Amino acid sequence: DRGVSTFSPEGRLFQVEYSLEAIKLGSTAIGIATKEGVVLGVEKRATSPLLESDSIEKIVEIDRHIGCAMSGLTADARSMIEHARTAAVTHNLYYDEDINVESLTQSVCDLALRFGELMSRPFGVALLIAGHDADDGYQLFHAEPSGTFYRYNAKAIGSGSEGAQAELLNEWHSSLTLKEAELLVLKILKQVMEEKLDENNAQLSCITKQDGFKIYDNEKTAELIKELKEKEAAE
Amino acid sequence: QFNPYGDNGGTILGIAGEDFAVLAGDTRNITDYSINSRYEPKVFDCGDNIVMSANGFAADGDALVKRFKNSVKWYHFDHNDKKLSINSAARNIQHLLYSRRFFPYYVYNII
Amino acid sequence: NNYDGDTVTFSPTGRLFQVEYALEAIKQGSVTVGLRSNTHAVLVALKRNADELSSYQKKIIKCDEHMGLSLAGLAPDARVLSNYLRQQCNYSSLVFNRKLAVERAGHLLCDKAQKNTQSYGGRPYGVGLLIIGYDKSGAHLLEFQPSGNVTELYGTAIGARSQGAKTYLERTLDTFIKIDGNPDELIKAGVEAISQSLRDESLTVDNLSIAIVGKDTPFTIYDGEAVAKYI
Amino acid sequence: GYDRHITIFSPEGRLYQVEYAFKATNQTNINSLAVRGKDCTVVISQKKVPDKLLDPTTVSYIFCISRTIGMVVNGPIPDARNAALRAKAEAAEFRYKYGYDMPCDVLAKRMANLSQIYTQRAYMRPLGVILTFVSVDEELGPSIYKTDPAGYYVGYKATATGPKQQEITTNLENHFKKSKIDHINEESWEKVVEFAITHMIDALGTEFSKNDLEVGVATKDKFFTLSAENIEERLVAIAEQ
Amino acid sequence: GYDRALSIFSPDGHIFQVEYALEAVKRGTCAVGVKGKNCVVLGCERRSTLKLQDTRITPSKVSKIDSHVVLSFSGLNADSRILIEKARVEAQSHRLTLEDPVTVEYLTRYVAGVQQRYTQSGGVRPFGVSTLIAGFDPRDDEPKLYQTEPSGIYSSWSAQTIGRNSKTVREFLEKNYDRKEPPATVEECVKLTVRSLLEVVQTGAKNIEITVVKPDSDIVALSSEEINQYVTQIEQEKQE
Amino acid sequence: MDIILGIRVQDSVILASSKAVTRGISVLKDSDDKTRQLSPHTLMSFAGEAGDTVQFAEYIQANIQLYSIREDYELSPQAVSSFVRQELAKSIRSRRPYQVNVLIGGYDKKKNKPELYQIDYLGTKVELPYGAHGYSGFYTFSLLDHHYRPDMTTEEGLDLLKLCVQELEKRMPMDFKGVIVKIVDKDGIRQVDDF
Amino acid sequence: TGYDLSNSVFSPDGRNFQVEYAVKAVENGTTSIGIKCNDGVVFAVEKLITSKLLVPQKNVKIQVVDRHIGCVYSGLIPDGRHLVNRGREEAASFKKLYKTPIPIPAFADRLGQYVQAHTLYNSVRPFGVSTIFGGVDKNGAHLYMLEPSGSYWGYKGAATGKGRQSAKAELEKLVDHHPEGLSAREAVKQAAKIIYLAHEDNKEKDFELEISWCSLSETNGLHKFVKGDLLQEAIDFAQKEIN
Amino acid sequence: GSRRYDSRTTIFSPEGRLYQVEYALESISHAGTAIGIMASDGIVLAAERKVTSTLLEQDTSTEKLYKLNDKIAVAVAGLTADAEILINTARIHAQNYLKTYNEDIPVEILVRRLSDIKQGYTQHGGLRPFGVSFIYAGYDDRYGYQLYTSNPSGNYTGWKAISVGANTSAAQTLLQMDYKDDMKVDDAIELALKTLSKTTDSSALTYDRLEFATIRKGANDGEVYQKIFKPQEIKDILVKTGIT
Amino acid sequence: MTDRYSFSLTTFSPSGKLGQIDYALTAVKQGVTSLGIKATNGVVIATEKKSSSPLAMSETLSKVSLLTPDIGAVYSGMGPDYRVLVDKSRKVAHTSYKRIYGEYPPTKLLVSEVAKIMQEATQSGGVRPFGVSLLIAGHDEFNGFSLYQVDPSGSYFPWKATAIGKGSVAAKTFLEKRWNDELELEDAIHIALLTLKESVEGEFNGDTIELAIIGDENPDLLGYTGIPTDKGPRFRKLTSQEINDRLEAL
Ligand SMILES: [Cl-]
Ligand SMILES: [Mg+2]
Ligand SMILES: [Mg+2]
Repeated sequence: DRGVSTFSPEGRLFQVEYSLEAIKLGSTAIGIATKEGVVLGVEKRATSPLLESDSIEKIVEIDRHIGCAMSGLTADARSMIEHARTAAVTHNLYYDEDINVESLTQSVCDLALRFGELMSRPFGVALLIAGHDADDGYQLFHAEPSGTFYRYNAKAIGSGSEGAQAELLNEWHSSLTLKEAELLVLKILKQVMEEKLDENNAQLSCITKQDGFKIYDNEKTAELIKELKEKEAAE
Repeated sequence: QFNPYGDNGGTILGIAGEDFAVLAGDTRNITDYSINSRYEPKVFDCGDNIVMSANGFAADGDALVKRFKNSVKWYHFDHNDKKLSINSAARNIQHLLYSRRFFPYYVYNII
Repeated sequence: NNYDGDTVTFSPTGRLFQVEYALEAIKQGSVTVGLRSNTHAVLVALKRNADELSSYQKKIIKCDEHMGLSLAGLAPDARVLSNYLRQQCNYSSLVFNRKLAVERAGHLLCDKAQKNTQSYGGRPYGVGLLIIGYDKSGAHLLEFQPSGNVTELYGTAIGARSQGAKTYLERTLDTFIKIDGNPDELIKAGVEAISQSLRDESLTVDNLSIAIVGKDTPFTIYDGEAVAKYI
Repeated sequence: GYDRHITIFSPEGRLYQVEYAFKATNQTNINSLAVRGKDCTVVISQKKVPDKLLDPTTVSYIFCISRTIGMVVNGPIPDARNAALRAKAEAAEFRYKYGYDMPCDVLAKRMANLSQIYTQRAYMRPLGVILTFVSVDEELGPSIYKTDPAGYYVGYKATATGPKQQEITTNLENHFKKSKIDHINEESWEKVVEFAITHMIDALGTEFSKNDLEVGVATKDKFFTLSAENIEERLVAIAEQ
Repeated sequence: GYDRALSIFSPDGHIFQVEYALEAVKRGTCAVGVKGKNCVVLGCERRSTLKLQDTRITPSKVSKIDSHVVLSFSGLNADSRILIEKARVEAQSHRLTLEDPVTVEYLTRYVAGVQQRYTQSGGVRPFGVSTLIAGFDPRDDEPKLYQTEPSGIYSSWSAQTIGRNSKTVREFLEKNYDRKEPPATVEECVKLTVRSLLEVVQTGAKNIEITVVKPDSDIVALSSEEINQYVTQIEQEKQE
Repeated sequence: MDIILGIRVQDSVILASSKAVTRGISVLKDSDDKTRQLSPHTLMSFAGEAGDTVQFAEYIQANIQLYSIREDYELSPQAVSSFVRQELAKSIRSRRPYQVNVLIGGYDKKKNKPELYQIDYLGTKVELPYGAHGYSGFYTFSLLDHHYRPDMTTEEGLDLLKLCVQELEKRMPMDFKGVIVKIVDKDGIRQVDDF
Repeated sequence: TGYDLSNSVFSPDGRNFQVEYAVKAVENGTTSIGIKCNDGVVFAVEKLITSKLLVPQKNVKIQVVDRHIGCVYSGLIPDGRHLVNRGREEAASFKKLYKTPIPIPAFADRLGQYVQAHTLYNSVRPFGVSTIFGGVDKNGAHLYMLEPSGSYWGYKGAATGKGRQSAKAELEKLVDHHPEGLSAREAVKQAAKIIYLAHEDNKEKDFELEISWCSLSETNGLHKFVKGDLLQEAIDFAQKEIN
Repeated sequence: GSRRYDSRTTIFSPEGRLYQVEYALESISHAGTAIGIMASDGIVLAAERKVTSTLLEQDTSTEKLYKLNDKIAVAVAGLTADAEILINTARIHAQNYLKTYNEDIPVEILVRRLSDIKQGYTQHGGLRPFGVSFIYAGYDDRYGYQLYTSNPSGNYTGWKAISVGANTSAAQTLLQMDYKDDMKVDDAIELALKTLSKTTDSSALTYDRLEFATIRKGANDGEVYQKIFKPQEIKDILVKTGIT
Repeated sequence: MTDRYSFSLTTFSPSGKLGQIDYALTAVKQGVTSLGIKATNGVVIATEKKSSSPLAMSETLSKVSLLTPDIGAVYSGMGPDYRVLVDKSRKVAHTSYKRIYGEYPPTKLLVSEVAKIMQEATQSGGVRPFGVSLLIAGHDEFNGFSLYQVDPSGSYFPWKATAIGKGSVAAKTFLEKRWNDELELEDAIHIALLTLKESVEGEFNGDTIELAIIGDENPDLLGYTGIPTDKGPRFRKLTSQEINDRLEAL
């Protein structure tokens, strides 16, 4: 057939480029970073009404100061999360401190290109890693299966990504509040989702310095959805 | 039978002030009743405003300091030139020492 | 064509296509410039962003107090190779109490890259590196290609549109080599060199990345408002 | 058609890679000959130094495997030297383990078994060489044993290898049909070498100078190669009768 | 060792080996899981192409992983034994190191992790198996029902079916199963499970297997006659 | 640990095990249960070096429980005892052997018979009507030799066991803090809460 | 067909096309030569100046093995370096066990067997270099040349790379006009000339001359680079002959 | 490299089938028919040797029926050489179990172990599967008399009566027709031979073209006896049942 | 390096055929004829010494080989494959039997071990099957005399008499007419020589034929006296003269 670590004539790794196509088929995940915190939101996308939607865990805690959202082949993310959690706690063991968000992200990305003929293929999932540390403050990173990670003020990944990213281009500014960011994620999720957005098929979360990483209740999100509808009807 | 340990003597002293700290040590190095050196430095500047001294068996003391200095270097590389706090250095040194729990660095360490 | 499926296969004209394809990844990468005098050595790198919300990918990596490099191509491969250099620089210090010669650092990179071009299963590195450093024989600049070829130069550039900066340095050769004991003027010549590779975009405060090493100057990287002086 | 690339059976029950290794054997365009005397075994081989820049003393396809065993190779030099080094190591190991000098036929069998493995295991290619081992064995006397890329080996009264092997083979066949004995009835090895050269000249139809030939001689307790001047003395004696 | 990467991405971003493993599940006999208010029922199809079978000794479709958790499946039978064995070992290993039995969610997460590992490991192919894992957590009266699949994804279900003609029985369950009021009793839960299988099965004789799991390690398998009574009652109501 | 006794009567097996655990010169616990249920009708008591005892017992327990789930079937006491013996005989030639002596009391549901197996840390197995490990037998076997019948009831077995414990309490220098008694019969395993 | 797609596959000819393709990479490389003299050997190489930005006399191509052996090669430079690294390991282990420095014929076979090993399997690629090497040992001076196939012979003079034909012709003249032999200092001068004459095949870009030598009289049997006045003297001699 | 020549024996088809398992089953369909019939008082194993010769030494020959221990036997359909590899493994597993628990191995446990080995060759290792289908005939004190079959997929099932090898479709129909639950060994012997006689590709069914075995409690009191029939004994039972 | 061929080179085709085994059997068909006949008091195995050149000494090439004192072997197909199988067969007779039980293995069990080795070459990674069919004749105390055929697949069958290779179809027909259960060893040798003459083109004498027997114990070939229970090997290779003597009464 052909090697797994083969370069194309354009200078790209075939398998890495193909894994990016799998991520485009994944459910939408959005992250927005502000000075009051970072907000993470996801589309759950249940395949059937009998599927208990609260068991869909696409937003995940790595440490008290670091959270993570995923899009693509979500099963691949479990070992990445396990490594991230281990790295975060191990650093706390060795250095009696919280680990930097960038350093955690770099540790996760080191796994990415450990494939060949190590694992047999790249990961088929992208991660939005959000967190806070004392040195660089509130941060949002996009971790790809290429081993590359970019920092973002705001980022969308998944099937409705380019449409959402264009929207995040216009809406984001450096003075956004946490409440404004919450509504903004809900607004853009509602725009790109196939089904109608509600508290059961969409999930919110945030990371603040005080309270740390928190996944939002369905009752709490439901109120933010109702607050969104009213403010859009206001003009 | 070969004895991998030795005793190079010496004595060290650390005192913490309100906004300062001192780490002192004598410069004499010995074996048995002989003097090896009258001036052999024992207290070292390890970077990031941290000073260190490993007293007892000089060979193990030099190795530990050398490894910790190295640990500071790699802490900068891996964590974006972040300053290694004294509490973080202390915890790191605990793990350096326990790596040889069953063939110990024969030294009493102060930072 | 039929001879580009893996790195273990020569073509009928004696070419290694997988290595050539890895070389192609460097050309797609953002431009970076290297140049030196007798006292100092300078790296200048144009950083690239994904979009307006994203950060600008870092191009320069420190290897030791007296040595570092800039990258163009697959960034993860640069991380692997720079990590190797950090270890080799460090082995030289711990064992021999000796700072690693820049020339010997190049020889080690060459040999590491070569093993990936002759064995089945693996792949060539998809990144080019510009190594600068100051050792016992003064200032140095190296160009690394993932074919394994390492070259010591007065000045050079790699990445997209790098030919413009390389021509400029080829004209300026006699001038910038003489810039001794003046770090700011040497950087100016590097910033003016990388400017010959720009189209549409210009050098902004979070776009530009500069590094320097010299006689009484440890390897230090300048980003953000620290390079506004040179814009 | 990947049954022609690796050593697996074709539908006809053939191993094409083995057959193609046999063809590589004649790539050097050199002919060799081996015969047995009463007390000795002689091997001769054509020597061709086409380039004037070559050091002719280093151009050789005859190898001293052990003190008693000599080996001539028909095939490319890289594979020849590969086989030579292995045979030397095997001969030395044998002596260490079993306390006596490795016999010529036992070494041949061992090298033949190694060759067989390359015809059965896919990752190893056959060596494109034919190995002719010679000695004066302490039990069997003068001995010639030949190995090929198929892993086949057998003892010989006399033998020939190369592009023009058939012409040499028939020439030797006809002589032994007359004499009705399994060897050259001659006391000294010098005259056995003269016989070998004479019958190669007759078979090939070419004259030889001292630099055109290469000669190896096996006697009891030692194998040695002849110098150019030793061969010249041999050529002079042939011309004078 | 054999290191060949069998599960790899294709240009369109698909892992065909994982997707072909789902086709093996589609071929497998139908399995269904329905959770009531105080129980969970696991139904399984038995294809009647095989008669002269010895039903005493033939491997049953529903397997106990521990005293409080069960596992049924659809797909390759031989593959399912390997997952069941690993699951059973992990169950005892958890009891041994943590002194509590596994939660149903944990056991599912482990089995799904094994399936995932076989999609990005060299020299191996994915499991051609999807599982339904059901039970009750220690000292808990809330029913648990999970599903796994070759890719390694898992999720919790109020009711679910897998295997051949699972599209049809899922259609039935979606319109018949009410979340606000689930099958209150064991009878109602079993009846709904048998009804759902009767959409697909053919004959209601020895083709339907039912296994009821109640809280506090109370697991029983219904017999032929007990199931036959459900089959009789359903069709007699249908004649109207 | 110290004392473990066993007696097989007409229709059951009775295991008695001391309650004391000592670290240094101090008795840390006086209510310790030196036993593990391997299966519904099989009980194993144990005594030996600190730590090794529980580890080994729990390791055996996990293996038998795994077998039970896999086959949906309870192994006979004989089969379990043979598995345990092999694990100990395997252990004695290991780098660091497990220093554990056990009694296995079980009721065979197939044969409708109680069975008592004594196995020491070397892997020395013997089926017995009554058994003990360590020094316990030195004091108790004379009483058991005299009073034991095979047709004894469970109540008579308990009375003979009380006499054995009383003798131990009189002539042993060590205070073992009484015993926990458990009965294994056709209905399963139960503990005698007053002894 | 398909016989040329995999290494270690015999074609119906009895050829290993992958090795023959490795030769094409050698033929594409810069010219390098070797000259055997009275009591030693001289090595020389053509270094193409791709740009003015190349630092003169810094990118050294000729490599030393042990202290008495010199190695130069044409083709894929990294492959050559890999071969020399192995050569250095072979020479070290020989000296470790046997005390004496490795003889040149012994050393030649060590490289030969290693290069030949890379024609035995499809999991490795053949070497993309021809290597000219040699030095002085207890039996005197030796010059060798080693091809991608693992084939090597002893030489009076040797040449490889893009300008090998031109070089070979010049070497053949020296052999004919000096049967009694050539001195070490003469060989250095001649080596310079031959590289300059062979540069007509790479005449687009200008070049840099690099020479080394081992001689019993001139260097005490140790490998040394030709530097300063002796190098300039050879360049002047070479430039005079082309004009 | 080596990848070029890899057949990839352990992959799915687009339809979700294992290529090599399916092709191995195709191989087995050309093998001599083997039949197993379970009765209340014993089990019968019958099997047809493939186109033999007059010069074949039959009395010392064994290609179909093998003994795993005193309680369990197997009938083979497929590559004999492959089957012997598995048979020797099964014999060892039975002895390992006996050494560990001091009890004879339950039939199903032995069957599962062999079936798990077959499964492994379909999921990992990159090797071809075993081209073998077994009929297991055995007895233990839990389930009594048992018949199982396993195939190259590693899947196994229990049976009252079953056939493997050639003409199983025709053979299974005939068994399904005449089999009854209250059947006895002597009747099952007759059914097995009659089924082979009708499904055989040969012109006539003779003693020299058959291997035969029974597992009976027809051993003196509560115990089980394995009887591998001798050539003369097969000739007698053929006359008794009225086939020759 | 490393052997990276860890996968099977023999695989099932859609029709259920194992190609490499079939192709190995084709190689056996091209090979020189060899045969075996079992008598009441012995076994005989025979083949033609097809010499590749008249200069070659065909005595040095042994097609009929001793495996144990009471077991011998002959082949048809690829000679080198046979040679290594004999080496392995001799060794496995010691390692897996004689070093355990202190006696040589019975014929059927040694055959079983050889068969196993050939089966593994049919399934293991990165190897082709052996291109030979073996005929193994032997004797042991409890089984008496026996003759076995072993094929590239690893399958083995016991025979009263058989032939393999070039003219096996014709030779097996010839043996069916002549064989009976009352043959003495000398009668079997006579039949072996008659059968073998039909497949041979050129010279037919003791120097072009290789023939060995498994018969009576040979105390003269033991090499020592003093132990009553050791009576010598039953395997004996017939000399060139011994063959020619029986060709006059042919
Ligand atoms: Cl051998
Ligand atoms: Mg091969
Ligand atoms: Mg005991």
